Amino acid sequence: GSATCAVYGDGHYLTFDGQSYSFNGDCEYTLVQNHCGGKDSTQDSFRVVTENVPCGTTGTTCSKAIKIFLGGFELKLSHGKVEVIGTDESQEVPYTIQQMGIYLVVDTDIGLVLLWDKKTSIFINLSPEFKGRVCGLCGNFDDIAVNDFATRSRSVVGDVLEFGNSWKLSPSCPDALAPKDPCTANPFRKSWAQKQCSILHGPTFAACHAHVEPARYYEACVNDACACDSGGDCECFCTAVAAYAQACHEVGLCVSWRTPSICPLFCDYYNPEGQCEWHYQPCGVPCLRTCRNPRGDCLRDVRGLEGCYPKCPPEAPIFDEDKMQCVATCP
Amino acid sequence: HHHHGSATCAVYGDGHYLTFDGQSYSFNGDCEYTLVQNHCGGKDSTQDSFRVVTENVPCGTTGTTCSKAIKIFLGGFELKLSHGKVEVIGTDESQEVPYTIQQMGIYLVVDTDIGLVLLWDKKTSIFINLSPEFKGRVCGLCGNFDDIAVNDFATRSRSVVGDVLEFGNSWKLSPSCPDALAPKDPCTANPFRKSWAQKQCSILHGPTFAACHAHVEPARYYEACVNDACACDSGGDCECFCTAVAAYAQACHEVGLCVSWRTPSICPLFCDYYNPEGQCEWHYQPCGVPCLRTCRNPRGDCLRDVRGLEGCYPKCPPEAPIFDEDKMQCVATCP
Amino acid sequence: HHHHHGSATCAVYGDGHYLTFDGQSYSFNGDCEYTLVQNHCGGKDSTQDSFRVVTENVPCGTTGTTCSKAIKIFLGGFELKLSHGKVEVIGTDESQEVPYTIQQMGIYLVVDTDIGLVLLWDKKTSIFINLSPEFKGRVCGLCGNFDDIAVNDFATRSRSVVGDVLEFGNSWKLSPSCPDALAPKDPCTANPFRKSWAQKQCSILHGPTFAACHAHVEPARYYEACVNDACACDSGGDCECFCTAVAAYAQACHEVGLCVSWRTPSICPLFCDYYNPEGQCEWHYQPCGVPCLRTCRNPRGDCLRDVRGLEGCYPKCPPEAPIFDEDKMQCVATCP
Amino acid sequence: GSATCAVYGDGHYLTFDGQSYSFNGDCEYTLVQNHCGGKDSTQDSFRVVTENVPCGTTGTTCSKAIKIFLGGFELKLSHGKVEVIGTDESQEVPYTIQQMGIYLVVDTDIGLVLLWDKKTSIFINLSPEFKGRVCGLCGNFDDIAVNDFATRSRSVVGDVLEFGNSWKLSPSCPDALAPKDPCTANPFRKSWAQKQCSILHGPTFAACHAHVEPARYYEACVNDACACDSGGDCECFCTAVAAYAQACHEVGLCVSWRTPSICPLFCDYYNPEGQCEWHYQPCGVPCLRTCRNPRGDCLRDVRGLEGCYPKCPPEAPIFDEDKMQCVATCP
Ligand SMILES: [Ca+2]
Ligand SMILES: [Ca+2]
Ligand SMILES: [Ca+2]
Ligand SMILES: [Ca+2]
Repeated sequence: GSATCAVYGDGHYLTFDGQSYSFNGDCEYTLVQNHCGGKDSTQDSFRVVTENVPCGTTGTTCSKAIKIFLGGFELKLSHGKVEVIGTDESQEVPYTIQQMGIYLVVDTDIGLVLLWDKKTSIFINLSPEFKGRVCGLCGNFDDIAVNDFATRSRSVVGDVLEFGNSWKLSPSCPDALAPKDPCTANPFRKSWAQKQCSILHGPTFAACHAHVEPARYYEACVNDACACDSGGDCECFCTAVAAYAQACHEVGLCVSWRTPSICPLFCDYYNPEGQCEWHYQPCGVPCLRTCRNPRGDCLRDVRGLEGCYPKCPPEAPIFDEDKMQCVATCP
Repeated sequence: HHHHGSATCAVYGDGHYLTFDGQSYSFNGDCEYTLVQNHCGGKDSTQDSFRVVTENVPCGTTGTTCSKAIKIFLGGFELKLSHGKVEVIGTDESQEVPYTIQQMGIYLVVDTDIGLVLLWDKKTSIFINLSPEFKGRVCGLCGNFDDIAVNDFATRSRSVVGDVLEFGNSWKLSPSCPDALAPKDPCTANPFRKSWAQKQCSILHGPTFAACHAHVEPARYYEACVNDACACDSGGDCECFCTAVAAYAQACHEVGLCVSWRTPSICPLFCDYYNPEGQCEWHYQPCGVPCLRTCRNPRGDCLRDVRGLEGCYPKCPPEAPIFDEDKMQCVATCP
Repeated sequence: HHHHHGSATCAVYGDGHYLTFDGQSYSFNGDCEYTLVQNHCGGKDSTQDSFRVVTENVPCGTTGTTCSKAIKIFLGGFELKLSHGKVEVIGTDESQEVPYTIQQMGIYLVVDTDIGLVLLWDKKTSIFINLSPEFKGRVCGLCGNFDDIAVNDFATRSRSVVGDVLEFGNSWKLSPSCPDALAPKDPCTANPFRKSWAQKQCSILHGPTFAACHAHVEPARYYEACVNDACACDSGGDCECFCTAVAAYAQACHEVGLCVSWRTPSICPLFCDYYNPEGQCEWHYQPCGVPCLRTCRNPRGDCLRDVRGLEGCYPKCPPEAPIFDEDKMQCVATCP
Repeated sequence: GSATCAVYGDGHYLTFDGQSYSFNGDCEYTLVQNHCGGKDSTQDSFRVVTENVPCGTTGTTCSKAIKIFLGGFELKLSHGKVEVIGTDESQEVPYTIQQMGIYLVVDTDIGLVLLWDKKTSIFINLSPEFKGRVCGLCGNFDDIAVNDFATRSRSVVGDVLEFGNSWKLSPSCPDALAPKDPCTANPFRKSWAQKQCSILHGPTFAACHAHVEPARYYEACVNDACACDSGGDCECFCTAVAAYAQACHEVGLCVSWRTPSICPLFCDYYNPEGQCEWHYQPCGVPCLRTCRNPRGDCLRDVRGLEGCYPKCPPEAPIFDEDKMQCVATCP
């Protein structure tokens, strides 16, 4: 059905076709190109652009900002803040911004939806219609995995570094280079990294191990924890584990991996004084009664979510999107 | 506000000590060091042994150690605190238990019957709250408890020594263990972490602790936060920062002022995890619940002695209000 | 706000008995005003805020003795006058926060000041003064100079020691126009017929119930005080005279730490059940005096208990609603 | 209906037929004698005599101990206790002693009821069966007020002193003399006496002022307060006020006046710790089931028994006449 491309952590990319690799560079790159070859007709113009900056001793880079071109609308994402720098006289809002759980989801009627975590991880979900007519970091969107290493031109080069360098926004940004092992660079952190990422091999994800392999995710976790010594290693570990959790939720499984000791949430903070209406749902609550989407409306899309959700009481059951409360009716 | 007649020794982070009389200093050394002793030798004025010892261990590549295991020997009993669990190594023939273990909030409250109550968070920090009864009878790393700060460096030799390192090594336990040295500058050792350290520790200068800024200074605590963040380069810097800020938070709450600082962005708490399915009995309390009806406290009795028991507590409904001291639930009654 | 645990006690009760902070005791009387406690000691200003207390003493019988009728407090421009169990506020500027916190406690109208001084009033010629140690060696007046020595008292307003109690009182009197005082005849000699009744009433001091305090506080001086105050007081209400005389010794015993339950339905009774809500029994006599309560002014967790020994009727809140609603006379579960 | 005499304070009297006066003298006086002529009259003889010992330096006598004789049964009463001396194993003990309220009450099957407050005050209740048959200081019960002051040998004189001296018992006791003014003797106490006894004119007795005049009771209060100079004027003041309250409650009016300011009680003292079963009942408790008092015995004994009362909780509702507790059932 709908495809999925994942970008997270220290240059970890998952193509639409399932291919994975690593690539880091202090430059802007296009995760997906709509008008591959400038086919402006019979299609809606859109783009997804990521901004990377080095975030460690080894020089590896991580995503910091997300800029999306969308039919004459340009949106800027940075530290959980959505910004608009592009609009059109049509006055219609093609995109909808929602805060479902920890994720900040933007959906457009054209069939595209981005599951952008507020910190550093971005997920792309595309309708099957755009199969075979998009290209870029996320792949060419067909059933064949090998051909996805195609440059900005139609030429196919097997070098991961060459493929990454080809899709740079401007020649001004420097060419990327193959990174050394952060674990080798900082062997002292290796033991702590292994102990932290051992949860991926723990009993918590044993159920998901059947449908999704943890090996690549395990080495990604340990490498990221070895790196990002400049601060917030807990953030790196949390992002890696959250990426694995979202991958598990892709197939439909649901695991409550979060504990008060590791990567905990603060659902009680959003809770109103005295009144309790918030809980953490590992699977996510689909089709909750909001102002825009009351119980009359519903959508089984964006499968796979987690975080704090408002347990609306039966009285005043419709959630207030802009007031963060449960109300009987909405404006 | 201004207070007199109570004291509490504070040890947290990497060698950050706060004596009973208010002295603050840094220290290091992979050894065991006595914390407090009342007998001050063979002289026992109808008291108990009352000896608290702490074992250190280097954490990080900068040669800076942090507290990992804490043993409290009292009346022959030996209780070891490590890996977040209370362990008892020796039980005396006196069937009367001289200590009570309660998980009040995040802290692992250890309260004794002789007016001594401990405060362990299972993570490289400890607060030794002491009754004013033992005033002037305290020999150890937490000062003389004579309400004088300068003489707290009398060392085990009982001669005042200017060097904090000499003081600590005099109070050291194992002769075979190596002597301490001057700690290296952490931020100088790891320059790249300085910006992140400042960004994290800026919370102390932020508006959240505006009320505490008037009463308790944040400068030393901010310096400790920056130092620990710079030094914690062997993983788990988030825990270092959380403990550093929590020390100042508890110090502010000790004077009586209530301050809420935890946010989902910084040092979050996940007490909804303990919440039974569809109950929401637990909630967040900055000052903590002063007292509640537990299995071990079925009466509405309230000690109300220690201050600022941070964490999340269960707001039991009026039906079945007495809490379960063992099964973590709001039950109708206890055995 | 926060007050230190250390304290010193000065007491005055009945027909003009006094108890200095140092421990010195002396009998005195006079129809004048007297600065019991002086902060600046004659205009010598310091960093600490200036405060001063004074009492109005009127004749209280036909033997010439005087008992403290009205208590006047001066601190930071604020003037508090106490009379007939009420509190008169005269000096008050709203540009500054009120420094005192009046709060009824047992049979005492506890008025607390943020400086470090708390005052206890019995509404019947009885005053208890508690002072923070930070004022040691700085205060002066009838309550003493607050040092370890006791015989070095009788420090006149002229910063001189005269030794004679009468001359000390005359020099530390306030009103210049008011006449000189003098030790009068023995009231028991004046009214010998009441001597037997006085002995019968005050025998409780030598009674078995005070044997525990006998080893800590010598009742002999208190016995003489009780006998003398039972004598005179001929203008009516001798029961109040005897009750406050006994209560002085009881409070002195409570200051040591010992607890005595001396009140019986026959001698100095208290009508605790009067304050009890209809069909409910929460008020109960507490000889010790409960150190702290759960109120709106004092929240559930707050238990500031610097002062001890406040005997009186006290509401024992039910466990379901342990928080007491002061000024509402009920126990609840929350405060606004 | 049933007659009622009363004696209280310094020789203040109120006959059954409403005559009110004052008297004094340190001598035994026959309050009530069942035989006017002293003959058998085909009826057992009951005789009640008190001793008005001097009370106060001013020279006014007041009752201290009260002696009661009937059929060889003597119950010396003093110091708040019953001291039975005279008794007869024949027939059956014709008296039961109870302590309802503050009052100590002894009742006889013949219809004569005595109320004692243990402090210089006595109240008599007599059935109408004895009307026109009794003689004593309390006056002959014949519904006539003028025919009172009946001296011995059935003679009437206008001198209260001579009437009392005729009814005197001790041959050698001194003759009574006209009382002086205690307030004139002690003008200093007069201000306090007036201020304290002004409670009678206060609003708390407004509901009873119309039914019974307070002027005589106020005069008695002020005179006794002036007279009381040996220590304990509170006692005589409380006795006067309680006498007026009992006179009011005899009519049926229900008045509550006890407050910690004036004449306080100590009901809590009887209450055991954690057992607040005792309470103050100014109006009296008509129905009780204390031990000998049968369970569910909601009948009437006397009206106006003001005092602390042990309100029994519903469980174990039988109060203990000797233990001061609520038991299930006394033997
Ligand atoms: Ca492909
Ligand atoms: Ca010291
Ligand atoms: Ca002195
Ligand atoms: Ca008649």
